[PDB]
Amino acid sequence: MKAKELREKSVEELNTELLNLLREQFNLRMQAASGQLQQSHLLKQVRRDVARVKTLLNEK
Amino acid sequence: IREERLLKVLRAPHVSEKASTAMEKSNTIVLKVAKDATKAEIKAAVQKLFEVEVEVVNTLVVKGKVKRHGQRIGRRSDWKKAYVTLKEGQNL
Amino acid sequence: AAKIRRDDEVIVLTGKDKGKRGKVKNVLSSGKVIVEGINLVKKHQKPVPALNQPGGIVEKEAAIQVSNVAIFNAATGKADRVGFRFEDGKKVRFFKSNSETI
Amino acid sequence: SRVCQVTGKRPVTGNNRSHALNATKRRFLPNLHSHRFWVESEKRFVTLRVSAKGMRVIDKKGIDTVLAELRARGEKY
Amino acid sequence: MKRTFQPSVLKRNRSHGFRARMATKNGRQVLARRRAKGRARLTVS
RNA sequence: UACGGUGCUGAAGCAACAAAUGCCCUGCUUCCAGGAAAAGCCUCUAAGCAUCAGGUAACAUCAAAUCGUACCCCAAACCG
RNA sequence: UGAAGGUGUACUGUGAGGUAUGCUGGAGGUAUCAGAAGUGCGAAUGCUGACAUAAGUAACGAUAAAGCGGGUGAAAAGCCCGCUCGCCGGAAGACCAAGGGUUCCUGUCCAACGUUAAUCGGGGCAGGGUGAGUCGACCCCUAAGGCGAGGCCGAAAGGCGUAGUCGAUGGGAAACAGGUUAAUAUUCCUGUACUUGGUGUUACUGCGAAGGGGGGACGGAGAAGGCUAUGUUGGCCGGGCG
RNA sequence: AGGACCGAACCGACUAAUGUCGAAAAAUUAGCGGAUGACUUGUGGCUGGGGGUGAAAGGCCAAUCAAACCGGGAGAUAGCU
RNA sequence: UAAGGUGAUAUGAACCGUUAUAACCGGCGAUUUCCGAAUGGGGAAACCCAGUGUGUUUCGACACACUAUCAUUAACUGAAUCCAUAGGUUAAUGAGGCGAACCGGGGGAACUGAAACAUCUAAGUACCCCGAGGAAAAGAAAUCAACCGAGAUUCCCCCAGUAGCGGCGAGCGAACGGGGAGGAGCCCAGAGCCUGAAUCAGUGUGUGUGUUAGUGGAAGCGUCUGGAAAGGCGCGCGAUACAGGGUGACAGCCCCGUACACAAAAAUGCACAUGCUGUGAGCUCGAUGAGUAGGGCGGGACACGUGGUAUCCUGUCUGAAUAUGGGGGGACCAUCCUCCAAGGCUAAAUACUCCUGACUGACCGAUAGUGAACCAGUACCGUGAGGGAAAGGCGAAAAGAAC
Ligand SMILES: [K+]
Ligand SMILES: [Mg+2]
Ligand SMILES: [Mg+2]
Ligand SMILES: [Mg+2]
Ligand SMILES: [Mg+2]
Ligand SMILES: [Mg+2]
Ligand SMILES: [Mg+2]
Ligand SMILES: [Mg+2]
Ligand SMILES: [Mg+2]
Ligand SMILES: [Mg+2]
Ligand SMILES: [Mg+2]
Ligand SMILES: [Mg+2]
Ligand SMILES: [Mg+2]
Ligand SMILES: [Mg+2]
Ligand SMILES: [Mg+2]
Ligand SMILES: [Mg+2]
Ligand SMILES: [Mg+2]
Ligand SMILES: [Mg+2]
Ligand SMILES: [Mg+2]
Ligand SMILES: [Mg+2]
Ligand SMILES: [Mg+2]
Ligand SMILES: [Mg+2]
Ligand SMILES: [Mg+2]
Ligand SMILES: [Mg+2]
Ligand SMILES: [Mg+2]
Ligand SMILES: [Mg+2]
Ligand SMILES: [Mg+2]
Ligand SMILES: [Mg+2]
Ligand SMILES: [Mg+2]
Ligand SMILES: [Mg+2]
Ligand SMILES: [Mg+2]
Ligand SMILES: [Mg+2]
Ligand SMILES: [Mg+2]
Ligand SMILES: [Mg+2]
Ligand SMILES: [Mg+2]
Ligand SMILES: [Mg+2]
Ligand SMILES: [Mg+2]
Ligand SMILES: [Mg+2]
Ligand SMILES: [Mg+2]
Ligand SMILES: [Mg+2]
Ligand SMILES: [Mg+2]
Ligand SMILES: [Mg+2]
Ligand SMILES: [Mg+2]
Ligand SMILES: [Mg+2]
Ligand SMILES: [Mg+2]
Ligand SMILES: [Mg+2]
Ligand SMILES: [Mg+2]
Ligand SMILES: [Mg+2]
Ligand SMILES: [Mg+2]
Ligand SMILES: [Mg+2]
Ligand SMILES: [Mg+2]
Ligand SMILES: [Mg+2]
Ligand SMILES: [Mg+2]
Ligand SMILES: [Mg+2]
Ligand SMILES: [Mg+2]
Ligand SMILES: [Mg+2]
Ligand SMILES: [Mg+2]
Ligand SMILES: [Mg+2]
Ligand SMILES: [Mg+2]
Ligand SMILES: [Mg+2]
Ligand SMILES: [Mg+2]
Ligand SMILES: [Mg+2]
Ligand SMILES: [Mg+2]
Ligand SMILES: [Mg+2]
Ligand SMILES: [Mg+2]
Ligand SMILES: [Mg+2]
Ligand SMILES: [Mg+2]
Ligand SMILES: [Mg+2]
Ligand SMILES: [Mg+2]
Ligand SMILES: [Mg+2]
Ligand SMILES: [Mg+2]
Ligand SMILES: [Mg+2]
Ligand SMILES: [Mg+2]
Ligand SMILES: [Mg+2]
Ligand SMILES: [Mg+2]
Ligand SMILES: [Mg+2]
Ligand SMILES: [Mg+2]
Ligand SMILES: [Mg+2]
Ligand SMILES: [Mg+2]
Ligand SMILES: [Mg+2]
Ligand SMILES: [Mg+2]
Ligand SMILES: [Mg+2]
Ligand SMILES: [Mg+2]
Ligand SMILES: [Mg+2]
Ligand SMILES: [Mg+2]
Ligand SMILES: [Mg+2]
Ligand SMILES: [Mg+2]
Ligand SMILES: [Mg+2]
Ligand SMILES: [Mg+2]
Ligand SMILES: [Mg+2]
Ligand SMILES: [Mg+2]
Ligand SMILES: [Mg+2]
Ligand SMILES: [Mg+2]
Ligand SMILES: [Mg+2]
Ligand SMILES: [Mg+2]
Ligand SMILES: [Mg+2]
Ligand SMILES: [Mg+2]
Ligand SMILES: [Mg+2]
Ligand SMILES: [Mg+2]
Ligand SMILES: [Mg+2]
Ligand SMILES: [Mg+2]
Ligand SMILES: [Mg+2]
Ligand SMILES: [Mg+2]
Ligand SMILES: [Mg+2]
Ligand SMILES: [Mg+2]
Ligand SMILES: [Mg+2]
Ligand SMILES: [Mg+2]
Ligand SMILES: [Mg+2]
Ligand SMILES: [Mg+2]
Ligand SMILES: [Mg+2]
Ligand SMILES: [Mg+2]
Ligand SMILES: [Mg+2]
Ligand SMILES: [Mg+2]
Ligand SMILES: [Mg+2]
Ligand SMILES: [Mg+2]
Ligand SMILES: [Mg+2]
Ligand SMILES: [Mg+2]
Ligand SMILES: [Mg+2]
Ligand SMILES: [Mg+2]
Ligand SMILES: [Mg+2]
Ligand SMILES: [Mg+2]
Ligand SMILES: [Mg+2]
Ligand SMILES: [Mg+2]
Ligand SMILES: [Mg+2]
Ligand SMILES: [Mg+2]
Ligand SMILES: [Mg+2]
Ligand SMILES: [Mg+2]
Ligand SMILES: [Mg+2]
Ligand SMILES: [Mg+2]
Ligand SMILES: [Mg+2]
Ligand SMILES: [Mg+2]
Ligand SMILES: [Mg+2]
Ligand SMILES: [Mg+2]
Ligand SMILES: [Mg+2]
Ligand SMILES: [Mg+2]
Ligand SMILES: [Mg+2]
Ligand SMILES: [Mg+2]
Ligand SMILES: [Mg+2]
Ligand SMILES: [Mg+2]
Ligand SMILES: [Mg+2]
Ligand SMILES: [Mg+2]
Ligand SMILES: [Mg+2]
Ligand SMILES: [Mg+2]
Ligand SMILES: [Mg+2]
Ligand SMILES: [Mg+2]
Ligand SMILES: [Mg+2]
Ligand SMILES: [Mg+2]
Ligand SMILES: [Mg+2]
Ligand SMILES: [Mg+2]
Ligand SMILES: [Mg+2]
Ligand SMILES: [Mg+2]
Ligand SMILES: [Mg+2]
Ligand SMILES: [Mg+2]
Ligand SMILES: [Mg+2]
Ligand SMILES: [Mg+2]
Ligand SMILES: [Mg+2]
Ligand SMILES: [Mg+2]
Ligand SMILES: [Mg+2]
Ligand SMILES: [Mg+2]
Ligand SMILES: [Mg+2]
Ligand SMILES: [Mg+2]
Ligand SMILES: [Mg+2]
Ligand SMILES: [Mg+2]
Ligand SMILES: [Mg+2]
Ligand SMILES: [Mg+2]
Ligand SMILES: [Mg+2]
Ligand SMILES: [Mg+2]
Ligand SMILES: [Mg+2]
Ligand SMILES: [Mg+2]
Ligand SMILES: [Mg+2]
Ligand SMILES: [Mg+2]
Ligand SMILES: [Mg+2]
Ligand SMILES: [Mg+2]
Ligand SMILES: [Mg+2]
Ligand SMILES: [Mg+2]
Ligand SMILES: [Mg+2]
Ligand SMILES: [Mg+2]
Ligand SMILES: [Mg+2]
Ligand SMILES: [Mg+2]
Ligand SMILES: [Mg+2]
Ligand SMILES: [Mg+2]
Ligand SMILES: [Mg+2]
Ligand SMILES: [Mg+2]
Ligand SMILES: [Mg+2]
Ligand SMILES: [Mg+2]
Ligand SMILES: [Mg+2]
Ligand SMILES: [Mg+2]
Ligand SMILES: [Mg+2]
Ligand SMILES: [Mg+2]
Ligand SMILES: [Mg+2]
Ligand SMILES: [Mg+2]
Ligand SMILES: [Mg+2]
Ligand SMILES: [Mg+2]
Ligand SMILES: [Mg+2]
Ligand SMILES: [Mg+2]
Ligand SMILES: [Mg+2]
Ligand SMILES: [Mg+2]
Ligand SMILES: [Mg+2]
Ligand SMILES: [Mg+2]
Ligand SMILES: [Mg+2]
Ligand SMILES: [Mg+2]
Ligand SMILES: [Mg+2]
Ligand SMILES: [Mg+2]
Ligand SMILES: [Mg+2]
Ligand SMILES: [Mg+2]
Ligand SMILES: [Mg+2]
Ligand SMILES: [Mg+2]
Ligand SMILES: [Mg+2]
Ligand SMILES: [Mg+2]
Ligand SMILES: [Mg+2]
Ligand SMILES: [Mg+2]
Ligand SMILES: [Mg+2]
Ligand SMILES: [Mg+2]
Ligand SMILES: [Mg+2]
Ligand SMILES: [Mg+2]
Ligand SMILES: [Mg+2]
Ligand SMILES: [Mg+2]
Ligand SMILES: [Mg+2]
Ligand SMILES: [Mg+2]
Ligand SMILES: [Mg+2]
Ligand SMILES: [Mg+2]
Ligand SMILES: [Mg+2]
Ligand SMILES: [Mg+2]
Ligand SMILES: [Mg+2]
Ligand SMILES: [Mg+2]
Ligand SMILES: [Mg+2]
Ligand SMILES: [Mg+2]
Ligand SMILES: [Mg+2]
Ligand SMILES: [Mg+2]
Ligand SMILES: [Mg+2]
Ligand SMILES: [Mg+2]
Ligand SMILES: [Mg+2]
Ligand SMILES: [Mg+2]
Ligand SMILES: [Mg+2]
Ligand SMILES: [Mg+2]
Ligand SMILES: [Mg+2]
Ligand SMILES: [Mg+2]
Ligand SMILES: [Mg+2]
Repeated sequence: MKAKELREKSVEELNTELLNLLREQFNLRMQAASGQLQQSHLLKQVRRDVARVKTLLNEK
Repeated sequence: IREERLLKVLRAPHVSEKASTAMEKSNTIVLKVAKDATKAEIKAAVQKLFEVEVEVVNTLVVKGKVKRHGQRIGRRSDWKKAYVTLKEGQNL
Repeated sequence: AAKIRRDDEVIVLTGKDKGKRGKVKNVLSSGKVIVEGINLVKKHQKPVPALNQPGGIVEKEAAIQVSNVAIFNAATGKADRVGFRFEDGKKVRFFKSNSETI
Repeated sequence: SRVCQVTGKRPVTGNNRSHALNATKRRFLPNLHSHRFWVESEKRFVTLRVSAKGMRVIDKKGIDTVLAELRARGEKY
Repeated sequence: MKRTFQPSVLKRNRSHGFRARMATKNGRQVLARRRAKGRARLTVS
């Protein structure tokens, strides 16, 4: 995804970060605590996909 | 008002008898928050994420239990819990 | 540069089950293959309450060392040892004596 | 500290030999005094903690010549 | 019948605490020793 | 009544007397050995500033962050 | 087709020893002649570990005291519940600070821990439990004292000390009664309050310090009055007729 | 009024017995002295080893004192066992 | 590089992948909470309290920035006071701390030995402090020799336990000369013609690299015993590979390696071309380091303890000539010889190893070897400085004993 995600606008690349933080990370973090989330692997890849975006928007 | 960061505060909903009794009888929610997490930040987080009318937040820092097992001592994390009181307009 | 790998017919060189042939289920990180129908060890599986609870003895396919097996030729009809040639732009394996590609 | 501003005469150590050669450790303080020198250059007095032999260097050379050397090292006066 | 150790956490840190060692030339050397020996407990704190 | 307690109701709910080492009293009398300091607080103006900025009331609103809170604490939990 | 090591047996040399082999052991050993030594232990009130002896002996930690019934349990003098009995009561009761730090509460488990047993436990193993505008801390201010720009002094390290800044054991704003949890409550709920700041409308209007003055702001003992917490006795109300 | 009197708290430690591998590396039991002052005590300071402090016993300075404790000189030295 | 991965105790769950955006292994970036020199102020380290500007906002508010100290350098702007300095706002640049030894300097013991002990010894040793650098320090003669001549420092072996020193006791102990390792010299205290040409100190440019990832990498079979073959037995074969390790017992040929030939997108440490902000060549004439050398007094360093004591350094008080001069040649003098102090910078041989590799032991094999083969500087002990343990091995494979 990094290669496709490189070529994006600065304002538009925030919206993916805010989408990764709004739902996904939070939703899965809350859902995993209750014990309804069977698929535990989603917590990892999202945390890395944040890091990816965070690194990619550090262009200056 | 403090966008992005508000999402990191609320960790999980707390499950217990004291938690369960305070849902119906007192109209509150008990939940695990971040180590930082001020009453304003928790209120503002619950106001956005859970989307409910917050009356007042009451915070307490739980101490980590010392669990010696096998041969080594080992202590738990000092998690913070927030008794968040809601208004008359409430939900699960 | 692993000589023995997944979908590969091997023959056992040493040990009880000497001379038998089979395919590798999965080569481990420790440096040990698990070939099917080779080291059949009769484990006494204790009945765990959660999930399945059979409560009976079972024949498990135990691990064997990589050195104790060699790849089967299927031409000469015996064990053969592996090299690494550069046919085209790829490090491909080959049989020492009867230089063919797998 | 007991150090001459001009010559750098600091207090050295030595032995205090008795008639029976009993070496008891002592120290040689230099002859320091807080003296005021008239500098003719800028029309003023300059207080310098100097040894008696320093004063003779200040009289041998010029006070300005010594104050030139003092400032070269990075000192105050 | 009243023993030597009569603890007080203020006195502990005031007397033997990290900053109380850091304050002095000699106290810095203590820590430099505990670090050199490689202790987990550098000072009581 | 799971035999733990919950739910509901609930009469009188006064008077004298005594009385502290408590409180008025950080007071009063007295004695000498003659009994911390500094802010908050109140007040007056300098340097300033004049339809300003400030005060002052009145009502409104907003807020009051963070940390400790269990339990032992003349003791089987502290020092021995 | 069984090494070293362990353990027996039979030969053998003048001795330190040597040879062969049974069992155990399950993989190393080493002729001969040379070479080098951490080269031989019974003692050192030797040093470390293991195990004896006294010995199934003393002791089981206040002479405040138990008795019986029922319960659960493999099992009950000790645990639970009940009825008596005894002991403390300016404490052996109840709240705090200091200091401990989960010892609190519930469920379960007795290997070790408990100077006995243990179903019980401050024991082990899970889960739960500490909710503050008002209590305390942090915060505004200082004493003793500490630190200490420049500074003076000191062979170097550093010593002392000024403006400052820390430092409570002291000074400075405000909440109580009731209910409630298995475990928290002056915090949760219920009632009724209070204080300090910020920011707006209105009606007035001379405000403003690193400065001045007031206050804060103070000893011992004594004596006396007025009270209150609190008690006792009536009345009153509900029950009792032994 | 009082370094006044008697006497609890509090502070002490005169006598006796018990204890002496103790319940306790200084205590218990019954009596005992002071108990508004040269009193006693909480919290925090300051004084450091030939140094402190001492109503002075060579007392006390972390169960250690006619010179603390820990590390170093250091395997001091020993005509001694 | 790659077919298997999601570190371990440590199975499991849920998933990645398999010809290439899995994993892994390197280069260069990114993030880098809080304490810690800690640096906005404080503070009982990992906590508590701030201001000025910037961008935003729905009243509540966040957000990122910046603020330590000193040291030089610059502008400022300013006392007592005329000028002024003293001071004070802001600005650059640097320093602060930590680390095993080794080095130079500032201070500096005692036990002990002398069969006691005071000079002396131990010894400028331990220790404390300051400043360093890959090394450091020393260093181009005011050196030391003997009418022969040698030509800077440093380190090794001799000279030599010699000459000396010494309560002439205990003890301490040279130089000359010689053999070696390594070699290298220069700048200032300045005036002509002529000037970028030797030189370096950068921005560099050149290959060669070396290094931090790597690739290929030879040739064995059959029987016998056994749980298992690498073993015995019998025949092969590779060897610039029989170093070593693993594998169910001892493997050249089963595997990982080994010898040998190849590798780097990127960062770097080297040795030569060489464009260069920037630096000075040949040769004239004249300079040659004053409170200094020496001296008195008191100490110290020289092997040399004031002794008949040269030499150097100095705390103290004094004081030349200054190259038709001065130092030295071990009291001193006179002749000869030799150097030229009172200012600087200089590589190599030399010392060390906290640390990174590789390789080797007539080193140890769990009471040994590090205190520590093991979650050890841990448990535990101590107010604290500080002290400080014990504890290894099932088996080839968990096939860890279903019932
Ligand atoms: K009275
Ligand atoms: Mg998916
Ligand atoms: Mg509330
Ligand atoms: Mg709170
Ligand atoms: Mg932890
Ligand atoms: Mg590989
Ligand atoms: Mg390879
Ligand atoms: Mg000296
Ligand atoms: Mg004298
Ligand atoms: Mg001496
Ligand atoms: Mg003067
Ligand atoms: Mg006593
Ligand atoms: Mg003790
Ligand atoms: Mg103290
Ligand atoms: Mg102190
Ligand atoms: Mg570490
Ligand atoms: Mg009355
Ligand atoms: Mg009273
Ligand atoms: Mg009274
Ligand atoms: Mg009164
Ligand atoms: Mg009073
Ligand atoms: Mg007030
Ligand atoms: Mg007021
Ligand atoms: Mg008002
Ligand atoms: Mg606030
Ligand atoms: Mg309580
Ligand atoms: Mg309670
Ligand atoms: Mg109690
Ligand atoms: Mg009590
Ligand atoms: Mg009491
Ligand atoms: Mg009490
Ligand atoms: Mg007790
Ligand atoms: Mg008691
Ligand atoms: Mg105890
Ligand atoms: Mg046999
Ligand atoms: Mg046998
Ligand atoms: Mg044998
Ligand atoms: Mg023989
Ligand atoms: Mg023999
Ligand atoms: Mg034999
Ligand atoms: Mg045999
Ligand atoms: Mg072997
Ligand atoms: Mg052997
Ligand atoms: Mg042998
Ligand atoms: Mg031999
Ligand atoms: Mg033989
Ligand atoms: Mg023989
Ligand atoms: Mg022979
Ligand atoms: Mg021996
Ligand atoms: Mg023995
Ligand atoms: Mg003997
Ligand atoms: Mg052992
Ligand atoms: Mg018996
Ligand atoms: Mg007996
Ligand atoms: Mg008997
Ligand atoms: Mg008996
Ligand atoms: Mg008995
Ligand atoms: Mg008892
Ligand atoms: Mg007894
Ligand atoms: Mg009793
Ligand atoms: Mg009685
Ligand atoms: Mg029953
Ligand atoms: Mg039960
Ligand atoms: Mg039963
Ligand atoms: Mg049962
Ligand atoms: Mg029964
Ligand atoms: Mg039965
Ligand atoms: Mg009974
Ligand atoms: Mg009983
Ligand atoms: Mg109670
Ligand atoms: Mg506490
Ligand atoms: Mg404890
Ligand atoms: Mg516990
Ligand atoms: Mg309990
Ligand atoms: Mg049970
Ligand atoms: Mg039960
Ligand atoms: Mg039992
Ligand atoms: Mg069990
Ligand atoms: Mg028992
Ligand atoms: Mg129970
Ligand atoms: Mg428990
Ligand atoms: Mg409020
Ligand atoms: Mg307050
Ligand atoms: Mg000071
Ligand atoms: Mg200063
Ligand atoms: Mg200092
Ligand atoms: Mg200084
Ligand atoms: Mg303050
Ligand atoms: Mg206080
Ligand atoms: Mg009020
Ligand atoms: Mg009630
Ligand atoms: Mg209840
Ligand atoms: Mg109340
Ligand atoms: Mg009250
Ligand atoms: Mg009302
Ligand atoms: Mg209200
Ligand atoms: Mg009001
Ligand atoms: Mg107000
Ligand atoms: Mg101020
Ligand atoms: Mg003021
Ligand atoms: Mg007072
Ligand atoms: Mg008065
Ligand atoms: Mg009074
Ligand atoms: Mg009265
Ligand atoms: Mg009245
Ligand atoms: Mg009353
Ligand atoms: Mg009343
Ligand atoms: Mg009463
Ligand atoms: Mg009465
Ligand atoms: Mg009557
Ligand atoms: Mg009555
Ligand atoms: Mg009547
Ligand atoms: Mg009636
Ligand atoms: Mg009636
Ligand atoms: Mg009735
Ligand atoms: Mg009096
Ligand atoms: Mg009296
Ligand atoms: Mg009397
Ligand atoms: Mg009395
Ligand atoms: Mg009493
Ligand atoms: Mg007593
Ligand atoms: Mg006594
Ligand atoms: Mg008594
Ligand atoms: Mg009495
Ligand atoms: Mg009497
Ligand atoms: Mg007194
Ligand atoms: Mg007193
Ligand atoms: Mg006391
Ligand atoms: Mg006292
Ligand atoms: Mg002190
Ligand atoms: Mg001192
Ligand atoms: Mg000393
Ligand atoms: Mg005394
Ligand atoms: Mg005496
Ligand atoms: Mg002790
Ligand atoms: Mg004594
Ligand atoms: Mg002494
Ligand atoms: Mg020595
Ligand atoms: Mg000895
Ligand atoms: Mg890995
Ligand atoms: Mg893992
Ligand atoms: Mg593994
Ligand atoms: Mg794993
Ligand atoms: Mg970085
Ligand atoms: Mg920071
Ligand atoms: Mg900073
Ligand atoms: Mg700071
Ligand atoms: Mg402050
Ligand atoms: Mg600070
Ligand atoms: Mg602390
Ligand atoms: Mg902080
Ligand atoms: Mg901040
Ligand atoms: Mg600016
Ligand atoms: Mg914040
Ligand atoms: Mg700024
Ligand atoms: Mg700036
Ligand atoms: Mg700045
Ligand atoms: Mg500055
Ligand atoms: Mg300057
Ligand atoms: Mg001007
Ligand atoms: Mg002025
Ligand atoms: Mg003027
Ligand atoms: Mg001017
Ligand atoms: Mg100047
Ligand atoms: Mg200046
Ligand atoms: Mg530095
Ligand atoms: Mg060394
Ligand atoms: Mg040195
Ligand atoms: Mg001596
Ligand atoms: Mg002697
Ligand atoms: Mg002797
Ligand atoms: Mg003697
Ligand atoms: Mg010496
Ligand atoms: Mg010497
Ligand atoms: Mg340094
Ligand atoms: Mg080097
Ligand atoms: Mg260099
Ligand atoms: Mg150098
Ligand atoms: Mg030099
Ligand atoms: Mg020389
Ligand atoms: Mg020549
Ligand atoms: Mg000779
Ligand atoms: Mg003599
Ligand atoms: Mg000579
Ligand atoms: Mg000579
Ligand atoms: Mg020579
Ligand atoms: Mg050369
Ligand atoms: Mg050269
Ligand atoms: Mg290359
Ligand atoms: Mg190969
Ligand atoms: Mg074979
Ligand atoms: Mg054989
Ligand atoms: Mg043969
Ligand atoms: Mg090799
Ligand atoms: Mg080999
Ligand atoms: Mg091998
Ligand atoms: Mg090996
Ligand atoms: Mg074997
Ligand atoms: Mg072999
Ligand atoms: Mg062989
Ligand atoms: Mg062979
Ligand atoms: Mg390249
Ligand atoms: Mg290249
Ligand atoms: Mg390419
Ligand atoms: Mg770089
Ligand atoms: Mg010269
Ligand atoms: Mg001379
Ligand atoms: Mg003369
Ligand atoms: Mg002379
Ligand atoms: Mg004379
Ligand atoms: Mg002299
Ligand atoms: Mg020297
Ligand atoms: Mg000497
Ligand atoms: Mg002589
Ligand atoms: Mg001289
Ligand atoms: Mg002369
Ligand atoms: Mg003259
Ligand atoms: Mg000449
Ligand atoms: Mg001439
Ligand atoms: Mg002449
Ligand atoms: Mg001479
Ligand atoms: Mg001569
Ligand atoms: Mg010359
Ligand atoms: Mg000269
Ligand atoms: Mg020269
Ligand atoms: Mg000189
Ligand atoms: Mg060089
Ligand atoms: Mg060279
Ligand atoms: Mg290599
Ligand atoms: Mg060897
Ligand atoms: Mg061995
Ligand atoms: Mg060991
Ligand atoms: Mg062993
Ligand atoms: Mg080591
Ligand atoms: Mg550890
Ligand atoms: Mg302890
Ligand atoms: Mg400790
Ligand atoms: Mg079993």
